[PDB]
Amino acid sequence: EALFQRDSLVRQSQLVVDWLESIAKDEIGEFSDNIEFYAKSVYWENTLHTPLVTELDPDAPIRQKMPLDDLDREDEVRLLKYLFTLIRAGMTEEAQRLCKRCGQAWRAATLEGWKLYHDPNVNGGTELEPVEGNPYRRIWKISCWRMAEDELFNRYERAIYAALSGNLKQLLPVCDTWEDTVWAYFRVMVDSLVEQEIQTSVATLDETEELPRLGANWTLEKVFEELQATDL
Amino acid sequence: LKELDSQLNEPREYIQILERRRAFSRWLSCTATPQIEEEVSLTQKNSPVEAVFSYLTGKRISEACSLAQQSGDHRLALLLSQFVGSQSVRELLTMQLVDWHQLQADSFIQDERLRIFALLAGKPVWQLSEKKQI
Repeated sequence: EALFQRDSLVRQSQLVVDWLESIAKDEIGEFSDNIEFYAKSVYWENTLHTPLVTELDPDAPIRQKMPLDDLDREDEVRLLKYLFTLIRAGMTEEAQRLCKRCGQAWRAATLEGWKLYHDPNVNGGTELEPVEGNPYRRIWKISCWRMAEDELFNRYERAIYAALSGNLKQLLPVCDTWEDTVWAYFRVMVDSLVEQEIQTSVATLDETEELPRLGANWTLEKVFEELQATDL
Repeated sequence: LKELDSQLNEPREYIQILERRRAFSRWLSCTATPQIEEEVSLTQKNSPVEAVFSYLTGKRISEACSLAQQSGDHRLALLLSQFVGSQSVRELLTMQLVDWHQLQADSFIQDERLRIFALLAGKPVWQLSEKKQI
């Protein structure tokens, strides 16, 4: 909150993100409720119909080999694409509600961990009701980056995880537009700037960085050159 | 115990009570080191996660953090550094234990990490029905 008051670059860069998220929201329209899935009642209904999954958690597919059905994989891909579209439009609450209604408790918990820890008794500026957020922001970002880099998952889910952690993608970047690419670059630059500020202010721990992150942040000329090389 | 430089509030005793506790902890660590020096050699050839738990019992925070950081782990070294005995993390450890005890099946974690996670909640053999240290 103090950064966004003090720093005009961070604040104006977020206004560009909010603007690009508003465009993507206008394009989605009222159509969020007409998504017909083959599953009506339970996650991976067809795979469950065909017992072969020893664990109901999402780590079983990454631990074992092939153990899901085609209908379950299609439903998971559709859910990941819907979550990515919601995150690009700027409806985090709507995406969390959709995940909770579908039954993706792990996905909802991973998406709700994007906000940092803010205590109302310690921080006297933004005094609210209860303490929300996680204190291991760097650890959560490293875990999200590792999950996005790991294979044996959905192409849309990996891209959404990479965008939430602060990186780019390759499978979902082929059909991305110039505005979406610019918004992703601005979000990555804002995340890199926030990480650099947290590292310089001695906010995060020295052992919280499990994996190596890109400390170099792009500038206005770099973003312009990237947008040019993307869509002259 | 007697303090050297006097403070403003002389009605209570906060510096002497801390000095006595520090002296008692230093004496207990020196008394337990003769029985902890032999157990650290046999645990290094079995599981590397027990070294931090064995070194944390001798009032060694930095020595445990360095061993946790120089062994592949990263979250354990950042979690063991906040062993001051305050709140915040006390309820967070209990919440994490309650979430790992159910929800996502049973979550079979390591035996050495569970004790280190439960010791940061202010009660290792009291407020921990699942990961009891008894």
